[PDB]
Amino acid sequence: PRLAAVMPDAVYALVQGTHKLGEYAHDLVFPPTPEDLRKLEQQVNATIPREFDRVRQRYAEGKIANDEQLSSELEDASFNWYRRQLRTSVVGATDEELEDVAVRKLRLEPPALQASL
Amino acid sequence: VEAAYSAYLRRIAEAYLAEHPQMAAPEHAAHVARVVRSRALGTPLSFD
Repeated sequence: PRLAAVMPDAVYALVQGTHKLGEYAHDLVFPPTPEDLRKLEQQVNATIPREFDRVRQRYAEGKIANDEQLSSELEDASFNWYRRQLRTSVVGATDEELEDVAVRKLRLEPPALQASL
Repeated sequence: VEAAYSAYLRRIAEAYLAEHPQMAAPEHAAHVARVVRSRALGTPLSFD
C-alpha cells in the first residue's frame, strides 16, 4: 500500500542490506582489529557533545536506568542541544557577536594559510 | 591623459597621507610612493 512510501523504503533497505553484507565480507576475510577497536571507541566517543557527557558518567555509575528512564533522560539532552544549536544559528555562539555572525555568513574571512604551515 | 592620470595618483596620495599622518614625513619618499603604486592599480592581495 502507498507505493510512494514503499519505494524509498525499498531502496533504503536494498543499500543498507548491501552495506551489511559488505561488512560481513570484510570481517571474515580481514579479521577485526583487537585493540584499534579502542581507537574507534574513543574516536566515536570524542565527538559526543558535552550535553550528553552528563549521562555518559550516569551511564558508568550504576544508576543509568532500568531501560526506560534513560530513554526519557537523553531526550532533554537532545532537546537542549537542539535549542543551543538554534541559538548558535540565530544569535551566534558564546564567543561570537553579531558582527562576527555577519562575517561568517558573508564568507568574508579566508581559512588561515600562514598558520597551516 | 597625462594630467588626468597624474591628478589621479595625486588624489589617492592626498587621501592616504591624510589618513595616516605618521608616515607623511619625507623619510618615506620611497615608502608612501611604494604604497601609492600599489593602491593605484587595485587592492593589495594578502597571500592567504
